[PDB]
Parts: sequence; structure tokens; C-alpha cells
Amino acid sequence: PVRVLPERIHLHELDPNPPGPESDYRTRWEIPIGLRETDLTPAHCHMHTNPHLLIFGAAKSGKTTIAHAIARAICARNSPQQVRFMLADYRSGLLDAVPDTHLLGAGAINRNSASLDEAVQALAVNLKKRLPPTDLTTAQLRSRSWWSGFDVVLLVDDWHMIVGAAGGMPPMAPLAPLLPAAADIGLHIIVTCQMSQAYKATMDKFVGAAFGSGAPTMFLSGEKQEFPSSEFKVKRRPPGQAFLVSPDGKEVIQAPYIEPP
Amino acid sequence: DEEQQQALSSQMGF
Ligand SMILES: Nc1ncnc2c1ncn2[C@@H]1O[C@H](COP(=O)(O)OP(=O)(O)OP(=O)(O)O)[C@@H](O)[C@H]1O
Ligand SMILES: [Mg+2]
Repeated sequence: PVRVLPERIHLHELDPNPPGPESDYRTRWEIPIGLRETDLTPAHCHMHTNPHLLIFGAAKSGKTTIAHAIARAICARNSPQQVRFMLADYRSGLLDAVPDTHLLGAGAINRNSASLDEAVQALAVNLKKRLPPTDLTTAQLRSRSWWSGFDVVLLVDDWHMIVGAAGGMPPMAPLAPLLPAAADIGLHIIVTCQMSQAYKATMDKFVGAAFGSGAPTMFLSGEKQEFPSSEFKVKRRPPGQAFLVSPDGKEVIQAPYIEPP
Repeated sequence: DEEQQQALSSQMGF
């Protein structure tokens, strides 16, 4: 029981020299999300290939702060012509997470069911036009040459609350048909959820679509019965400490901290 | 109310 991870590592210490918008697409979407316990190196989301990130945690385990930090890491690497953000943030805890330059030109800040439903519907209209022509080869698919512009990051905090306040259409329904092609259309969802509701979320048509197709999942503090798993290690942890699960492996990390606005 | 339905999606900068 020697303690290898810091209790707090600032984003700037985790990511002191981020590459900038002049780098290629793959470099710009290798996003650091925490410090590895095994060798004290940064763990990365490979978002040029695996587009999403899921963040599950008990109350005050760091969900919103970590979402804020990872958003800033993405903006350090990408110009407004390379990424735009749409926020679902009913508690308004992420309003300054993204510089204004990097917000989507309209529908960017959604703090209730009515606004989010309108914004997501409009986003789906635009993203649907990026679906690839059926005859594209794998090489053409990977080149993403048939559309041009920014990737979109759909930054979603407190998904359990969004689902809980959902009046009418289940939230994100216009995007559900587009999720299988998310990598091809430049869509990234980064979603936090309270752990007491994350297990059921992994079966739904938004968080559960991403989870079921192998999105990296960060398990912050939680109780064992909230996410039954013999493979994952869900237990109480200090804020920011997480069991990260991805198709590449399973490992304990310390997720980046950033000061609140 | 045709221009109206696309008044949001047409202004997102795509
Ligand atoms: N990456 C981190 N590393 C260490 N400590 C952190 C980290 N992120 C947050 N904290 C600490 O945890 C506290 C709560 O963090 P935060 O509000 O982001 O968690 P939360 O899970 O979003 O809380 P809530 O349950 O209110 O939504 C912060 O005041 C901060 O001190
Ligand atoms: Mg929070």
C-alpha cells in the first residue's frame, strides 16, 4: 500500500507542452486524461479513432472538474476551425469550461430539456449531411475528405439529471441514428454520470451506445454495488482517482485537476 | 415556417 499517484495533478502539470493546431489530426486528438499509476505516464484518449469518453463518479468525485480539464486539453490542440463544443450543463457548472471562440456558433449552451432538445435536433441535421457516401473505400473513409470543417465535442455533465428531467422525447434521440458513424462525422461525446445511475445508463441509447461499442470509461469513486463487475474495480476513492477501462486495458489513473471559474 | 424550422441548424457554422 505505497501511494504512487498524487492526490492532485493540475492539467498544466499533466499536459505541460501540448501540440497545437498546426499538428496533424491524430496528434491533435491524442487527448491526455490522467496520470497512470503503473508508470507515472499520461494516459490518452485516442479520439482520432475511438471518439468518446465516459466519466462515472459518486457525488463530488471530480466529474465536472475533469470534464472541464479535458475540454481545455482539446482546445489547446485544436483551433475553432478544428473543434466546436456543444454543452449540456443543467447545473451551469461548465459555462467557462471552453473559451467562447470554441463554442458552436449556435445552440452551444443548453441548461434545460427544452433548449437541449432544440439544439441536439439542429446538430443532428448538420451531422447527418456528413454521413459518408456508401461507395467510399476504407482508405477514403479514414481520410474524412468528403466533408470539411470542425469536429464537434458534445460535452455533457450530469447525464442522470438530463435523463431524469427528460420531458417528452428521450434526450439525444436525434443523434442515436448517427452514433454508429460518429468517428466518420467528427462527433465526440464526453459524458459524466453519477455512479448510482451509471450502470443503468450503460444500457441506454446514448451513454450505453458509446459504452457498448468500447468507449473508454473512467470509474471514479463509487460503491461496489452501484456498478457490479468482476473485471472492473469500483470502490471508494479520493477525488480524481479512477479505474480507467478501455479496449487497450484496465489501469488506475489520477485525472487532471483545474481551478473552477 | 420552413425557413423557421432550419433557423437554428443553418446558423451553427458548418
Ligand atoms: N481531478 C481532480 N483531482 C483531485 N481533486 C479533484 C479533481 N477534480 C475535483 N477535485 C476535488 O473534488 C471537489 C468536487 O469536484 P467536482 O465538483 O468536479 O466533482 P463532481 O463529481 O462534479 O461533484 P457534484 O457531485 O457536485 O457534481 C472539488 O472541490 C475539488 O476539490
Ligand atoms: Mg458536478
